[PDB]
Amino acid sequence: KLPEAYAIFDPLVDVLPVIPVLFFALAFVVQAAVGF
Amino acid sequence: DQESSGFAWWAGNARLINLSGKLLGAHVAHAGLIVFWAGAMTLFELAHFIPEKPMYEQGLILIPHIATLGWGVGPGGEVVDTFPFFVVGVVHLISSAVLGFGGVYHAIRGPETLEEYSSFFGYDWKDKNKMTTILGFHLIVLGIGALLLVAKAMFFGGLYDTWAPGGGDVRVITNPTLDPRVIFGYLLKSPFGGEGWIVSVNNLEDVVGGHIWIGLICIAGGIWHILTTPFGWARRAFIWSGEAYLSYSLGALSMMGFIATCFVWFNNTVYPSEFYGPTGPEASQAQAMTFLIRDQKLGANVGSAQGPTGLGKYLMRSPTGEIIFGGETMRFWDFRGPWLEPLRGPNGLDLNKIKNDIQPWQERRAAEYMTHAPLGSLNSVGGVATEINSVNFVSPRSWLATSHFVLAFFFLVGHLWHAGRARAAAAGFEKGIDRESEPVLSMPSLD
Amino acid sequence: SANLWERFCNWVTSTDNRLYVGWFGVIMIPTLLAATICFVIAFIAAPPVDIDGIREPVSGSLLYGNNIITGAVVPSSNAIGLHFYPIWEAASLDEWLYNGGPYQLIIFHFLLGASCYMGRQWELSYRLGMRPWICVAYSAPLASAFAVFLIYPIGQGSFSDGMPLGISGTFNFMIVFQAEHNILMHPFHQLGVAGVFGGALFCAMHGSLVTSSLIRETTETESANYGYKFGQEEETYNIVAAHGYFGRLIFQYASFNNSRSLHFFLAAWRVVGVWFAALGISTMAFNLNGFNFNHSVIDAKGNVINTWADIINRANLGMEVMHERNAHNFPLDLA
Amino acid sequence: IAQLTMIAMIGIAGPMIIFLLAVRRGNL
Amino acid sequence: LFFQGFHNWTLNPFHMMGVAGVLGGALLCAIHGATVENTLFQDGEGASTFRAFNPTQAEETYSMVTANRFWSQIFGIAFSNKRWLHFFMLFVPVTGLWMSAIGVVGLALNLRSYDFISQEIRAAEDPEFETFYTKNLLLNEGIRAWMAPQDQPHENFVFPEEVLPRGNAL
Amino acid sequence: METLKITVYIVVTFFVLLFVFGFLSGDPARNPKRK
Amino acid sequence: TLTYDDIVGTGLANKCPTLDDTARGAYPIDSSQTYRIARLCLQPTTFLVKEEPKNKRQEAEFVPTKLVTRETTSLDQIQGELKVNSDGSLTFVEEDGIDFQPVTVQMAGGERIPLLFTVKNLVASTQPNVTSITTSTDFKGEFNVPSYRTANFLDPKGRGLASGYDSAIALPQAKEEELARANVKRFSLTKGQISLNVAKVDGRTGEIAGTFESEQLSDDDMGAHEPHEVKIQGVFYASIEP
Amino acid sequence: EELVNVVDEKLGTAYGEKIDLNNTNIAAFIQYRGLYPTLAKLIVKNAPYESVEDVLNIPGLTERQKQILRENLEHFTVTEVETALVEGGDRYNNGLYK
Ligand SMILES: CCCCCCCCCCCCCCCCCC(=O)OC[C@H](CO[C@@H]1O[C@H](CO[C@H]2O[C@H](CO)[C@H](O)[C@H](O)[C@H]2O)[C@H](O)[C@H](O)[C@H]1O)OC(=O)CCCCCCCCCCCCCCCCC
Ligand code: CLA
Ligand code: CLA
Ligand code: CLA
Ligand code: CLA
Ligand code: CLA
Ligand code: CLA
Ligand code: CLA
Ligand SMILES: CC1=C(/C=C/C(C)=C\C=C/C(C)=C/C=C/C=C(C)/C=C/C=C(C)/C=C/C2=C(C)CCCC2(C)C)C(C)(C)CCC1
Ligand SMILES: CC1=C(\C=C/C(C)=C\C=C/C(C)=C/C=C/C=C(C)/C=C/C=C(C)/C=C/C2=C(C)CCCC2(C)C)C(C)(C)CCC1
Ligand SMILES: [Fe+2]
Repeated sequence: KLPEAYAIFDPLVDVLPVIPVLFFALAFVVQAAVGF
Repeated sequence: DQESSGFAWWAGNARLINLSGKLLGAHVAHAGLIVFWAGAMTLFELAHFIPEKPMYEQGLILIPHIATLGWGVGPGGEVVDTFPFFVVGVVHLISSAVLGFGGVYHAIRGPETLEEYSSFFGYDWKDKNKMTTILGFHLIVLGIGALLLVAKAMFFGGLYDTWAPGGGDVRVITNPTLDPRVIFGYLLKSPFGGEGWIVSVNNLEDVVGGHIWIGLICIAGGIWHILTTPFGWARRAFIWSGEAYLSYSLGALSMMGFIATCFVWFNNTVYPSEFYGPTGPEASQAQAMTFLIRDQKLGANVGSAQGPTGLGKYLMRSPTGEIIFGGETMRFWDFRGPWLEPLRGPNGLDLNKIKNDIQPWQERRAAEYMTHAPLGSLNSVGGVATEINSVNFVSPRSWLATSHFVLAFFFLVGHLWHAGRARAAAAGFEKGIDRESEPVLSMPSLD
Repeated sequence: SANLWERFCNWVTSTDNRLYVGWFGVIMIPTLLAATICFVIAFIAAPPVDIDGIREPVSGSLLYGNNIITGAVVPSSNAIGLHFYPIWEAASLDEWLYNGGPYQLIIFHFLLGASCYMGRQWELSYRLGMRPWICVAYSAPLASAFAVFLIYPIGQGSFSDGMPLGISGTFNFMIVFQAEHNILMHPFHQLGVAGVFGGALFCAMHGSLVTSSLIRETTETESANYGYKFGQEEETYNIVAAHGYFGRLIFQYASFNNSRSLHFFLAAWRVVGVWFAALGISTMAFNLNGFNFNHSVIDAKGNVINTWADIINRANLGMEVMHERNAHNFPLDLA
Repeated sequence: IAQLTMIAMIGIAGPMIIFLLAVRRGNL
Repeated sequence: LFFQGFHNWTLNPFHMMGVAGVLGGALLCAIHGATVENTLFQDGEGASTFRAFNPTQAEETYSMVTANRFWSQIFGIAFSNKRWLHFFMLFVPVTGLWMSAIGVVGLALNLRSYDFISQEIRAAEDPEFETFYTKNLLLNEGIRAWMAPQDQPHENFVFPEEVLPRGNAL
Repeated sequence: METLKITVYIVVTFFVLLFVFGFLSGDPARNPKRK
Repeated sequence: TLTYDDIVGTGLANKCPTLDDTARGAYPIDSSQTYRIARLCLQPTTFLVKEEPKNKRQEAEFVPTKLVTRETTSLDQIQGELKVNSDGSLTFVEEDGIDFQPVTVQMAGGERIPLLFTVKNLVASTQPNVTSITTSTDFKGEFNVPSYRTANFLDPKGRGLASGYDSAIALPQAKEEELARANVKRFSLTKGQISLNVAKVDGRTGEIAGTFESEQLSDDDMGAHEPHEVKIQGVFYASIEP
Repeated sequence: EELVNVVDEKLGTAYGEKIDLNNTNIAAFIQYRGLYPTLAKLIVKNAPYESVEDVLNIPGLTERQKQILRENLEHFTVTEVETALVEGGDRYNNGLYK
């Protein structure tokens, strides 16, 4: 429940928090592409 | 810095401890996730927050803090402005971009070496002054808002005070605390049950009142170090190395986090319970209160009721303060909250009061806290260890206090491994033990 | 001499004293010396203790009727809980005795000096000049002992519920816990029993291989173990012929040639799981108990289908109910 | 309802930078 | 639980060595592993002592000397030798396990260590004397009464509201 | 018995003070090659 | 004038109210006034356990004992109508209040003797022809002493009175009889008998303080041991109002 | 000279079959049309009755209440007050919860 005019975005608001984590994740993807 | 002439991949960030950091930007880089996280979760929180449902009943870790500052609450712990909360996360979130937008840069396209661009204060750890002066900035920096809060406390709206006359309610801190005995006195206060040196804090007058004292005290330090070079017993004592600096510094968190975990579990003042759950002890005291009433209301004398053990069910006696609720509940006769203080007395809980001046607004708050107790499974099924799946609720205090300990713990593990490896450069055996010049293979055999 | 302390200063840090005693030393050394002394006696001869919130004295001294297993020096009473009950706060010596004040002494003391040993665990790695990610291994241990004596207490509010110093005591602290925390169903303890079991398996693995590729130096009459001298320059085992075997025995690549890595794996596994565990207790310390799936599996009509965890929980109630009969003067074991 | 599809894109936003970097060059 | 509750295994010598070995061994493992790592000769260059090791030939990677002279002073004792160290590690567990396997063999024929007469005999009189043993043993007695009915379904146990053992309160 | 209360402190203080004054005199020295 | 946050910790709430040396001024009792007591408090200091005399029959003794459970001893908040019956004597009938503090003193030997210091169902009266309460006046009357433990209560090994395992249990084919003492848990009921002499009285306040001496029994322990006799001494405050 | 459990024995009187006005826990009062809540507070309070009827003559009982009791009189009984059953104000909270 965000202000009425934002109704459209509950979907994203929903995900935004996962991102932080996502970074430690990516950090690996790159390290892998760069053969350690 | 590539592989060779560096560490392995898991010790990645070590090659950034070489020369002058290519990026401050790393630190800033995330100095964003941290602020962005408020931006997401805060949005996410309100994104799920209903105004009726007790704030702590709706996994609200983030939101309760805004409330505790006087925002969007007022009379009782009721939320009137869904707006203010939304505001703060929206801002931070967006605010994070700039923080990340820059850290993200400083790390790839800027001076891969600010040791050279130096000039502006600049870079190099051993440089004993660039460091005294730097922290120096961040010292004026903190104390800065110590006042920021004092303002919110004294000039912008006030804070939430459960003790506050009427009842929990947004109030403005008029008269903070002068007397240094008090504000400082806490440090010298007992560490154990009865008086925690930091934790024990009845009102805001001493909080905001104390913060003031810290803003200036802390600013006086930035102003200080910024101007001078550390003395010779200092240099003599502590190893100076970029790492070693993290080493110390890191073990200030460890300690501090415990100081949090140990704080969020115990105080009703700075953690109102109308936003967090009722504090552990409060609970097993709340139960007491509810049943002292149930029977007294059922027609029992209460005060003079000999209990199963030999002590007495509803009322018991403690060694120093004479009177408190009795059960196993005793452990918490130190608990203090507005919902039970009216029914207090000189000698302790008053029989005359408890018997007739015990009002209704209490039986119902008392029952909420009896139920809503800091007890739940990761599963998140709030209740005794062995409860049926149905009512679920995990106290903000549970998560808060728990986490920080595991982290703060782990950090202490850090303070070690970073001191262990750093105290090592000090002689150079950190890389290993030299196969032809080891202190031990050339020493007087113990026997 | 310019100052006589000068010698005190090198002695404490005597890199050659039969038994090193660092600066931590100077605190450890006695903190445990007092801690132990109180203990050894409390066991041998100490009165009962009201432990639980009541006045039901629990005896735990050999001279008061304890087998070495039943033995245990009991905790402080729910009367004190967290307040500091030092020997002077108590009126009659016997008060401290009854209200179970030895505990705090013993606990607080070792639980302290212990850590200094942790420090002096590394102080020798500095005076000796050796990498020191060693003292940390010791953490996991000390963490737990700290967890079972200092966190959990602050967690439930009373030293009352802190693993009572004694054999059968632990068993108690345990069975109770399961009941109030379903610890056994806790993701942490798992990762705990994980490593412990592992380390105990690796401890036999790495010990197995070495002795299995030991090398030549003996007769059959001689003790094969004799083939080695302290201060050897080259290791006694034939690592190549070891990995060359173990590697082969299922997969070849799930094996270690990197002795530095292997000996390392041994370190971290036990030491990491144990941590989680130490945290497990410390986690449920503030009531974030293990999982709970009671009635979580049901059919159409709603008729409930018992999960194999419902038994766990059944046997759990049997525990909940009994523990500490008399005090519990209310419906909910909120502590 | 939709929540899921929109999460998808952001999640594959990061490995895509790695890809767009593989093809072009730099980083190393 | 079921054992604790019915066999009261927890209090069975044999099982004890069972944890004396697993537990005792784990330490032995975690320690030799780390004790080794630290007494490692810097024989590589930089921040990667993990590569600096020679897969090829004999060269004591961990000074056995920087060893003993360490614990000898920190714990009072020195694992002087590696054939025995790296062996005694084989023993610790394997042994305890057996002591476990024996112990349980007991439980097979219900031969269990619940007993402890010396106590229980004096448990009769002196209704006021209490050790943890008993205090514990009681937990067990609850574990029975409550689970047996559902754990052992084929017995169609039936325990009326009353028969169930409980303290005053819950 | 207020006596004990103090008898201990000193014994405690003394040590805590001997602790700090030992580490205070800086230990960057007292290792291999006094560095 | 003292707040709980001001008195908590002193271990004072266990010691009760004094009357300064402006006493001896008798309280004007009417006979035309109803009169009731407000928080009658008995703070104690001297616990003496009549020594189970050895078989020999020469004057049984009253040894002194050491207090164990710190401060959990005193009792007050006792209230009850103060009757003014014929011959002008006052009888105080307690209706309720905190009066059953459980204490355990350590005997001469190592014995832990526990009693239930209490002045419950109390009916105390004083001398006749008294229109004023003064250092003269005094109060004597009866008690009612249940037992240390309630009805429920499980002695280790599960036994109990109104619950509890019911038997030898741990020992199945053991010799049934001779454990009667332990199994069937009888529950005691006995008389107390205090004595109250005033020493400091205020005329207007209705306040009056003085020494008291209760002689009661100890812990029956369901059946275990024959209780030990106990005498209790200490000062007592007790405000009187109309 | 044969000592015996008191509750167990009084469970053998009519106490075990019906509701004992002078002893029985106040909890067994709900099991009948409108008795628990208040009437009980008065039933339980109010001296111990020598006769099962002296219930009806309780100070201030209401013209309706009076009725109820009469109606339910069927299930009430009495036996000597039982020291072990009444002490400890157990009658208000026996220690028995669901
Ligand atoms: C006296 C000498 C003792 C010698 C001991 C030496 C041993 C060496 C130290 C190592 C560990 C022991 C030290 C104890 C510190 C733990 C704190 C503690 O036990 O004291 C308990 C107190 C609790 O305070 C509570 O305070 C309460 C007051 O609140 C109540 O009243 C308040 C107002 O008064 C409010 O109204 C509030 O709502 C209400 O709840 C009550 O008085 C309670 O009785 C009282 O317990 O905590 C506090 O304030 C103190 C907070 C300190 C920070 C600690 C962080 C967490 C601890 C981690 C330990 C680190 C060690 C780890 C090593 C292993 C690996 C890491
Ligand atoms: C207080 C903040 C803090 C800071 C700024 C640092 C900073 C640093 N630490 Mg460190 N540390 C800390 C706290 C901190 N630490 C604490 C509290 C501990 C106790 C455990 C440690 C223990 C520790 C060790 C043992 C080491 C470091 C090292 C380092 C350096 C290497 C950088 C790094 O590790 O990135 C790289 C990040 C990683 C490698 C994370 C990945 C970890 C791998 C092994 C597991 C991957 C996780 C995986 C399961 C995730 C699942 C994803 C799934 C989708 C598959 C760096 C200077 C290294 C060093 O030598 O520096 C001098 C090093 O060896 N630290
Ligand atoms: C967790 C936070 C964090 C931060 C701030 C850093 C930062 C850094 N690491 Mg590093 N690292 C981390 C975690 C982190 N690391 C972990 C968990 C591991 C274990 C795998 C490592 C392992 C590791 C190794 C082996 C090395 C580093 C190196 C570095 C440095 C080089 C950066 C670079 O070359 O990127 C290059 C960037 C790319 C190739 C593409 C990534 C695109 C990013 C930068 C943009 C993403 C922004 C976001 C998605 C959208 C925002 C856009 C904005 C405009 C709004 C830099 C200081 C190097 C070093 O030694 O520095 C001197 C190095 O060799 N790290
Ligand atoms: C300060 C750290 C912290 C704390 C105390 C909490 C606490 C909470 N979060 Mg949360 N959260 C955090 C950081 C934190 N969060 C971050 C950084 C994110 C962004 C990814 C989120 C995103 C998030 C979402 C979407 C939701 C929550 C929710 C919650 C609540 C219930 C979650 C739960 O019961 O599952 C328990 C979870 C676990 C037990 C995870 C298991 C841990 C494993 C992976 C190992 C961890 C080891 C390591 C030492 C711990 C890592 C620390 C943590 C930051 C990951 C609880 C109050 C829920 C809620 O209350 O809704 C309003 C919810 O829906 N959080
Ligand atoms: C958070 C702490 C922090 C610190 C200590 C620094 C420090 C620094 N940054 Mg920087 N930066 C940060 C955060 C930080 N940044 C963040 C969050 C971003 C996101 C954009 C950036 C983006 C950034 C860029 C693009 C550049 C720097 C640069 C620098 C260096 C130039 C110093 C200077 O003279 O600027 C002094 C700046 C001020 C006193 C601020 C003046 C504000 C007004 C009066 C004018 C500023 C322009 C306008 C307001 C908006 C800025 C536009 C932008 C192009 C600058 C200096 C080392 C420069 C560099 O390359 O260093 C080697 C550089 O080109 N930063
Ligand atoms: C924020 C982080 C930070 C960091 C890393 C530092 C770091 C430092 N500061 Mg510093 N400082 C800070 C913030 C910081 N400061 C702030 C916010 C202020 C505001 C004033 C100051 C004000 C300040 C001053 C005035 C001084 C320092 C000094 C120092 C240096 C020596 C400190 C020392 O080793 O103490 C070690 C001290 C001890 C171990 C004390 C041990 C003795 C005990 C027994 C005291 C006795 C207790 C007594 C009885 C009272 C209570 C005792 C107990 C019961 C609680 C060191 C580089 C010194 C320096 O040389 O230059 C500034 C110095 O003179 N700082
Ligand atoms: C990445 C994981 C993670 C997450 C999601 C959080 C989340 C949180 N932490 Mg936290 N923390 C963490 C890791 C994390 N922490 C670690 C590794 C430590 C070191 C052991 C701490 C130590 C810590 C303390 C001491 C406190 C928190 C608090 C909080 C809460 C308020 C945030 C805050 O203080 O805003 C901005 C700052 C404040 C609102 C109060 C500032 C406290 C003063 C300034 C002392 C210094 C602040 C602290 C040291 C800086 C850490 C800020 C945090 C964002 C990392 C929030 C739920 C606060 C809390 O308990 O809830 C209100 C709190 O007092 N944390
Ligand atoms: C130098 C070492 C280092 C590295 C490699 C990282 C890496 C990262 N940090 Mg981070 N951080 C660090 C130090 C570091 N940080 C320090 C000193 C602080 C001061 C508070 C922070 C504060 C911080 C915040 C506020 C946030 C991050 C976040 C992140 C990213 C997501 C992980 C996270 O939860 O972070 C937070 C804290 C940690 C990640 C500490 C450990 C958490 C991970 C390691 C647990 C999961 C893997 C772990 C449990 C593996 C278990 C071991 C296995 C063998 C069993 C990730 C890139 C963002 C994030 O995604 O958080 C949800 C984020 O919001 N960090
Ligand atoms: C939408 C949006 C956004 C964006 C962002 C971002 C930037 C995100 C991200 C992202 C990301 C970037 C995430 C993540 C990551 C990563 C990944 C996706 C990864 C991966 C994966 C995986 C699965 C992996 C795996 C693996 C393995 C197999 C093992 C180890 C190694 C590795 C890791 C490789 C934000 C939020 C800002 C907000 C605004 C809008
Ligand atoms: C880890 C790291 C990295 C990267 C990065 C980092 C670290 C950081 C950061 C940072 C960042 C990355 C940041 C940021 C950002 C940004 C953001 C986060 C944003 C935003 C915005 C938003 C999100 C929004 C949204 C919205 C709006 C606009 C308003 C309304 C609501 C909405 C939602 C619509 C890498 C991997 C490369 C490596 C190195 C280090
Ligand atoms: Fe080995």
